[PDB]
Amino acid sequence: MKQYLELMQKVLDEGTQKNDRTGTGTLSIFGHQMRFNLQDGFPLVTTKRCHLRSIIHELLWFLQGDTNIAYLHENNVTIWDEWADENGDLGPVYGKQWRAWPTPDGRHIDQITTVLNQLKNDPDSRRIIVSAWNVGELDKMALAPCHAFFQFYVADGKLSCQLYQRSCDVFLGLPFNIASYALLVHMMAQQCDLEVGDFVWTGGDTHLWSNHMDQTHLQLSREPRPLPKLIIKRKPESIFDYRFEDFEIEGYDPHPGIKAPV
Amino acid sequence: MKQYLELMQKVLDEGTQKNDRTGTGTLSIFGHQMRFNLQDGFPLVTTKRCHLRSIIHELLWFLQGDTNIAYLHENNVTIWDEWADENGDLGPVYGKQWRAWPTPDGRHIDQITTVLNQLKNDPDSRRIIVSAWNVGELDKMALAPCHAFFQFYVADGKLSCQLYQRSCDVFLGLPFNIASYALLVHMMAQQCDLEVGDFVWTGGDTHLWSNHMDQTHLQLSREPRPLPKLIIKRKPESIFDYRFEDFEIEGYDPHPGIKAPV
Repeated sequence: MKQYLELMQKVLDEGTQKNDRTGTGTLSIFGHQMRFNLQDGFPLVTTKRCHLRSIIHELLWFLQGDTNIAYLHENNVTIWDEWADENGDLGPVYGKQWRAWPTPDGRHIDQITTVLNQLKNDPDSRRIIVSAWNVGELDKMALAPCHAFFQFYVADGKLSCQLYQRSCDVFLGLPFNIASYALLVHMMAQQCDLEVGDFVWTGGDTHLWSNHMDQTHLQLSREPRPLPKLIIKRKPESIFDYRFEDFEIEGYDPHPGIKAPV
Repeated sequence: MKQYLELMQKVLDEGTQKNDRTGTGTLSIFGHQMRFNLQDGFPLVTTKRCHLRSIIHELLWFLQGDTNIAYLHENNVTIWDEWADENGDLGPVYGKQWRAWPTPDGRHIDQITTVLNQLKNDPDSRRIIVSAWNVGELDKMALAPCHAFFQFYVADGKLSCQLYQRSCDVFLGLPFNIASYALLVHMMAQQCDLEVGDFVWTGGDTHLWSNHMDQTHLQLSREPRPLPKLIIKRKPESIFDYRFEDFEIEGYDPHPGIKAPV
């Protein structure tokens, strides 16, 4: 997408060379923002072929409050494999915080149900927020959340959402994160009888791995294609009742995929 | 400042009517970002006279971990008076979360000393983060945190910071919030022997109250002046040992102050 390629170019243009614990190195910039009008089309990168299959499963998994990878395995989704422990556990990552954030006094907050109630009953609220950044449980997580928290907004019947992504792998991670949150907005909008508005992406430490430069220059040589259309085939009774098969994308016409190394 | 006035004009151009708790109405947009290179000058609005006085005390107060307004009263700062209960308490807002985030198992995390330790000993960390958004204690707070989450970043010996602000009163609140976090960056930079980098302001629901229109237009009719320079006149031996009198603004020649109703 134009905005996505613009960020890619920006990391090239003004990134600082850094090291990582792994000793691979990054070009990094700090702070960026992009806006995707979801009525323009579903924001799935076209300058390399991306696949929605794992994205959809991961989101459904988040929404169930699951942090064991068993479900992902049921559907051959291997994106979390290197981070899971022997039992398939990741600790209290995303889904657990979204659905059962533990209070200091032994209660649990379902932020997803909270936000639905807010979007329906108090759509003007300036505090419709989900946070995975549970400071008191970070040391229990396989990895501290990268997509750390997000805020919803309603105006003129349209639902928007802004994500703060504290750390972003531009090449591999971001196309996945963008489509994930766009899908969530569509589902939230459908459950609240709202139109889809904007997905706003905000980045903190935003980088390209030094081993993705070859791929990045290829992808930057390509002109974005028009975006596809997302179809949701059914209206489930709740945000927790979507199924993989409920989603179809139509008109997706990307440039060939670009494989990275690891 | 140029970016600040651009934002005012953006809200006039693109803002939609969005009611509120009080029924005054706002013109609102969702998602905005500004970058202030702190090397260029201290980002204190010059198109109306602003004053650091309440800003400094509030920030020293946050850094102390205090959520009772007694300190602010002792220093003739009234900005929190409408929100505090009879005992002067605001509940576990900013200061408590910054200095003593309660974990579910009885510990407290000092996010400020954590960030200090990271900036000094692990400056390339991609999670140098402070969160006020403690989902589990929102029900105890006088108000949900507005400046909810901030992240630091270090490149080439320079300290940057990005704030996420879920809700922003552009005319009254925003100049205050920008200078607040810019001050914090300068303090952290001094304590970590780093140069100041960028302050990145990111907004969620970013609005002008409808009864701020005449004020906004007055201000927009004025040409911004060169940025002032922050003079810190003493280097404390910890981030917690600043004093109100340590800070001076130099070369600040604003347009007249503009009074606006709450």
